[PDB]
Amino acid sequence: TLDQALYQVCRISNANNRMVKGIRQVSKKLLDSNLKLVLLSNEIDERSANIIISLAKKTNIPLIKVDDSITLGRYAGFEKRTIEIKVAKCGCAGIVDYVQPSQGQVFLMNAIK
Amino acid sequence: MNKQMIKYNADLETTFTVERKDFGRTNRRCRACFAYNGVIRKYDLMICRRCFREYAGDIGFKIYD
Amino acid sequence: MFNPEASSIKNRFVERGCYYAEINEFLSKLLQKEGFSGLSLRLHERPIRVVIRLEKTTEVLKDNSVLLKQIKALIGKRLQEDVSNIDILIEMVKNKG
Amino acid sequence: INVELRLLCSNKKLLSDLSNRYYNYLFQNSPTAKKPRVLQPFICDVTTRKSPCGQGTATWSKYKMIIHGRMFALQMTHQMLKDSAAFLQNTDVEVRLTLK
Amino acid sequence: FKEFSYKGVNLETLTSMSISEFKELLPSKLRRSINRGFSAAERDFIKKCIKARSENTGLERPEQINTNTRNLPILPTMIGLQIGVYSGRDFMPMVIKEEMLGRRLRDYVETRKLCTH
Amino acid sequence: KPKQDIKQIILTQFSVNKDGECKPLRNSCSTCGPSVFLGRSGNKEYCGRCYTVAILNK
Amino acid sequence: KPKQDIKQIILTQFSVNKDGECKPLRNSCSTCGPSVFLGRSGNKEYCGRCYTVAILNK
Amino acid sequence: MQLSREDQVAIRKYLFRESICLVKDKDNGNHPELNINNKQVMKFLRSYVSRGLVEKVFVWQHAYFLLKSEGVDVLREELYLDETEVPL
Ligand SMILES: [Zn+2]
Ligand SMILES: [Zn+2]
Ligand SMILES: [Zn+2]
Repeated sequence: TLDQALYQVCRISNANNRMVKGIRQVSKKLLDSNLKLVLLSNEIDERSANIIISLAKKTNIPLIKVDDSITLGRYAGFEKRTIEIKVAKCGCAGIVDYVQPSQGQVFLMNAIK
Repeated sequence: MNKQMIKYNADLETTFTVERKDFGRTNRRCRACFAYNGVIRKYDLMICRRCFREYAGDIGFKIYD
Repeated sequence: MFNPEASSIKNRFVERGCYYAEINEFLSKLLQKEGFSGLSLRLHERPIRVVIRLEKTTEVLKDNSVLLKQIKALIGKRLQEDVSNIDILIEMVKNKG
Repeated sequence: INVELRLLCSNKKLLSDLSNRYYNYLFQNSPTAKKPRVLQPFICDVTTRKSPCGQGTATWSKYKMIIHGRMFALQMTHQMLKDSAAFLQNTDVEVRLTLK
Repeated sequence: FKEFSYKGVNLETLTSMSISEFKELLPSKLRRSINRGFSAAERDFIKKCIKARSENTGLERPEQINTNTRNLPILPTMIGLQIGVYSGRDFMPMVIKEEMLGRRLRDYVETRKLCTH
Repeated sequence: KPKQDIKQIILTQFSVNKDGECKPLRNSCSTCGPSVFLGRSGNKEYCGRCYTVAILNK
Repeated sequence: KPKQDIKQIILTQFSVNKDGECKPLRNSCSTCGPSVFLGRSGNKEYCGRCYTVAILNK
Repeated sequence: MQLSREDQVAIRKYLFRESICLVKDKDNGNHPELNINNKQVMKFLRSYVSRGLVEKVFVWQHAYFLLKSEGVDVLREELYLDETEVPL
């Protein structure tokens, strides 16, 4: 399943500093045109979606979505100990480069292609 | 570090730079204990008279006479 | 008489003795649990030949002797010398009494 | 033809042994062998008060480190210089060379 | 009665001279300080004095100028001003009269109270 | 010192054509790179990396 | 003529204390009523009902 | 501690590549092998010592840092390296 493929992308992409969190930084990275696999999430306003979608198309790179902002929060590694664990939400995110190859990167690029 | 200072000429309009000379206790701290007093500076040691006497026999000094 | 050479020679010999004294302190703190007994340290000719005398040897040989690899690295770094130019021999002390 | 070899050392017994060893080597090769020249020792010294504070009778100590040295001037061919230089390693004595 | 004079020069001329010219009058140790150039602090002090003498008009006094530039020799540009010199504790106020030329600001302020047992 | 007002998500710098093509709404600096945009208020147009204010003749 | 950029819901003119008391963030005009606030850009501070731009000595 | 994310990962990889580090105290200079301010490298490693990952020994003017075995793994998880990778 592609959910684990995103896990395999995001962890390695944030150990080395190559995963960017937050709508504002995603915006400047789309403009600067040095990014891949932008994650949208569900709960955002129609205007805010329209911004990301419009830019992400204009940048001419792969775009994707995930079922909740808490599902993205796990990928971003915002998770923390309750005692058990809880996940802080993240809205939108993307990767700068793949630092080492992984099967999840291939599976995702094939899901795009 | 060799620090630098600006200074103005008599016109108070033209500027020039001068270098601060390294002198006094401030950079000659004991290499064993950071002390500022009683530092032996000879033979490019930089070690205080207290520290010297415990290490002298390891360095290779002896009291012959 | 006067020698231009004497000051250099005197400075050079003093500097070697200072490194010995420091490295000895380091190994004593690190290896008092090993019965660290003495050190040899020929700085005057590459390769730097280190002989360390110990009572027990398990913890220096343990896990592919990485403690040796680390001591070599720290001596290399403190002396500002290439790690390739150091040999470390560990010697079990005989006649311990 | 000529070589001058400086054996420099802050220990007397070592320098005495190593020079006797090298003198033996010279006389065993027999190139008209000779003793080393005994050099003026370099002596660096420091004078300091014994007590770590001002109390008591001021008592003073002089520490001095002596760097002994011996010179051989010698006649050899270039092969014998190159081959014999294998003798000049694994010593606490520092060894230096001059040539013409 | 004659005009104030310092080493031959009238206050009218003296107040018009550049610092470079005034340097030919001063004592040897003060000359050496001006030859070796002013600090960034001293320059701000002097520019404020030049501003103040220009700005002040009528009969109202200009505001006090404070300084920790103790070793600066007194210059003909700060005549008539009120200046506060740091004593190691407080800005001690004084007015720069004509007769002070050829001396440093430290010469007119005590860093240590007089002793009476 | 004083308090800093904030203008939330900055999107006002641009305008969007019916074709979806995007262009800057404010004008751009000649000497700070075209990626630096220029403010407006009364007689004043102004800039960031240089703090230079142009004064209009109106 | 040129196009007009827009800054959405204007709330940047003010700042809010921890007690909930509100004060203007930008400074206010002396001669247009205190209800008119003053812009900033580089050497320029500027005003609305009078178009007057002050130039700073920095 | 006032280090950039780039500076943090530069220390993590160095400390894994070689199982030791050596820092000079009371210095505003740059660490020869990293190009990071000495006080900042000390402050970073300080945390690893507190976490029990790294030994510290202080001799004359130098702090000698040694990475424990029971912490090679933590730094390998943190740096997200492959399971086969080990220090020199
Ligand atoms: Zn000392
Ligand atoms: Zn500009
Ligand atoms: Zn107005």
